[PDB]
Amino acid sequence: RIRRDEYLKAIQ
Amino acid sequence: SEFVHYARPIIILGPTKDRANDDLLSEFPDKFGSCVPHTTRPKREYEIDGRDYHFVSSREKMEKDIQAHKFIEAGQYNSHLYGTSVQSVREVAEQGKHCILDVSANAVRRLQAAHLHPIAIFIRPRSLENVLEINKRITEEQARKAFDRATKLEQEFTECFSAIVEGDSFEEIYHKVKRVIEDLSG
Repeated sequence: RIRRDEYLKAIQ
Repeated sequence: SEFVHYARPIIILGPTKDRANDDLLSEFPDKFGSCVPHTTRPKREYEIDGRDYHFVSSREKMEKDIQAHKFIEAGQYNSHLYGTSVQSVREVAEQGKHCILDVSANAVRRLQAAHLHPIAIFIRPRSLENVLEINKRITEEQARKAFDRATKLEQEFTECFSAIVEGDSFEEIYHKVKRVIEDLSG
């Protein structure tokens, strides 16, 4: 999860 | 199917949900796992395809897979597409680990429709001041925004949450979270 902040960031 | 049961993927929503997601994967690495998402961004040279992301060569094909309902949640950021696919949730769950998910509330039915019936937990703040209690690292403007978004989420999706979790502290929240998964584990 911490290596995918861009994903996490895209979902919001 | 009678003997062996697939681990139910997990979607935690609300204030502190990312702290709960971090904590659960840390406390039980052999019980909870993460699923690899797809992106159309080009990889950096230290990112590992198939493990950090699935890097999509043809960006045109990702939206073809998105319209084929191959993802449970897709999105864009800095001109690049991001998304959790259905196959990436099935791969964790078939290892019998609960897949820890950063999806919106809309991904619950698509997981259901895909028969990967998740445990959807909504952390529900009881006030603005209560958000300030269970998250002592936010400003009031972030808290008020946290409280309103939570209110709208319960209104629209209250019927799809397996449990609603309250507390006066994240410790209390995090305890009840862990126990919902115990009582819905299998």
